[PDB]
Amino acid sequence: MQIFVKTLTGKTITLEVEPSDTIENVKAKIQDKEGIPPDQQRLIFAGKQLEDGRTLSDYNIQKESTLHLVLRLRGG
Amino acid sequence: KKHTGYVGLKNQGATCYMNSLLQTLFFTNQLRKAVYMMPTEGDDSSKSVPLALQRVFYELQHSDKPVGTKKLTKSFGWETLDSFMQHDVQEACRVLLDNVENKMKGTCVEGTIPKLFRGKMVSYIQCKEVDYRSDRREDYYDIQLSIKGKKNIFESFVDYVAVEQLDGDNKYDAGEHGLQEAEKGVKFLTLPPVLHLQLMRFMYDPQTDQNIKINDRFEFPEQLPLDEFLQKTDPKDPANYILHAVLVHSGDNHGGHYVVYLNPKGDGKWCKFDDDVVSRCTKEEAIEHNYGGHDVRHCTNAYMLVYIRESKLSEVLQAVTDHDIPQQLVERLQEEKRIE
Repeated sequence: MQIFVKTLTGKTITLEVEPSDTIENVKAKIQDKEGIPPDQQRLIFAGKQLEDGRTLSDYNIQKESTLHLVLRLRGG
Repeated sequence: KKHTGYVGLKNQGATCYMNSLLQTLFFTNQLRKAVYMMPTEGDDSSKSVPLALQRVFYELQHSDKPVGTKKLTKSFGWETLDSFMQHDVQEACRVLLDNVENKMKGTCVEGTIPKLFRGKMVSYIQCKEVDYRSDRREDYYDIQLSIKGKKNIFESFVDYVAVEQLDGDNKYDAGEHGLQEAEKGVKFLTLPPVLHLQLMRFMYDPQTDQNIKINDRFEFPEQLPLDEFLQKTDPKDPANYILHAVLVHSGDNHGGHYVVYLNPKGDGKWCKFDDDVVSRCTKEEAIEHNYGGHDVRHCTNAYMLVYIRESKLSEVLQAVTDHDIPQQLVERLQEEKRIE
C-alpha cells in the first residue's frame, strides 16, 4: 500500500509499505529515498509520534495516510 | 528589577527543553485548570507524569522561588545515561500532551486536549491522465512549517496548501490504473483554539553527510490571519490568531539551549523565561530578534510558536485561582513538603 510522507521541505513523497511494516522499516525506506539516517527521524501522525517496534497497522495507517517527518533540535 | 509576577524553573543543566515547555503549557490556562482536575489520588508519585505535572503547575502558581521538576524528570524518563540528556521541545510536547490526554479519558475533563489543540485538514489527489480522484481527512495537533527559501509564516502557509505534482519516483498509486502522475494539495478544515507551529529548521546536508540546523531569517507576526488557508471560512469566527509564545533554540541539531518568550495574558506584555530567571522584554526581543539570519546569535532563533485564536483568547487564558485546585490535591502536595 502507498502512504505519503511530508519531507523536511514540506514536499510529499510516496512510500510503498505494508500494514505489518514497523516504524523502523518505514524510516529505512525514507533513508533509501531521502538519505536521512533512521536514528534521527521522527514521524508524526494525527498528533502522535510513532514508536519504533510498532507497525503501521498499530496506528491505523492506511493507503493515502500522510506521515510528517521531522528531525530534532536537542537542547539542555 | 521590573516586576514580572512569574517564577522560573531550576536549571539542572539539561532541563531547559522541558522548562520551556512547562512554562508554555502552564500559561495555557484552560489546560492548566484541566490538569488540576485529573484524578491522581491513587497515582504512584514515583511513576505518574500527570501528578508530577500537577505538582510543577501548583508550584509555578504559588512559589516565590525557582521551581524544581525532579519528579517529572524521573517519571518522564527522558534524561538518563541511556537516552541522552538534551532533547527536542516539540518531541517533549507531543509525548507529554499524549500522556495527559490519556489520563483525562473517562474523567470530567476528558477531551480537553483535542478541544484545545487538535485541528483537521484534507488532502486531495487528482490524476492527470486517467479519471481518478481521492481525498483523505486527517487530524493534527501541530503544524510543521517549511522554512527553507521562505521569508515568513504567510509564505510557509501558502506553500503548505499549494498544489504539488506527484510524478517521477513519487507517482500516485491509482488503484487499477497503477502508478499515475497526479496533482495533490492540502487544505485546512479547522484550526484549533491553540495553534502550535513547528518551524522545520533542519535539513540533511549531503555535502557533509549530516543533518544541520537551518538558521536562515524567517519572520513571524504578532497577528496572524489564517482564513485564506481554510477550505471554508466562518464569518462569525475568523481564523485570526495572536502570538502567545516563542520557544527559542540556540545551538545545532545535537545540542544547545532553550528559552521561551511569552506574553501570558495575550496582551503584548512579554517576558523571557530562561530557566530560573524571568525578565520583562520588548516585543522586538521576543519577535524580530528571534527571526534568525544573523550571520551565539547566529544559531539562536525561533523553533516553536504558539498562537491563540482571538475569539478563544478570553477562554484559553481565563484566570486560574486557588478555587480551581481541588483540596485533596493541595493536601497531598503540602503533605510532601512537610514530610521533608
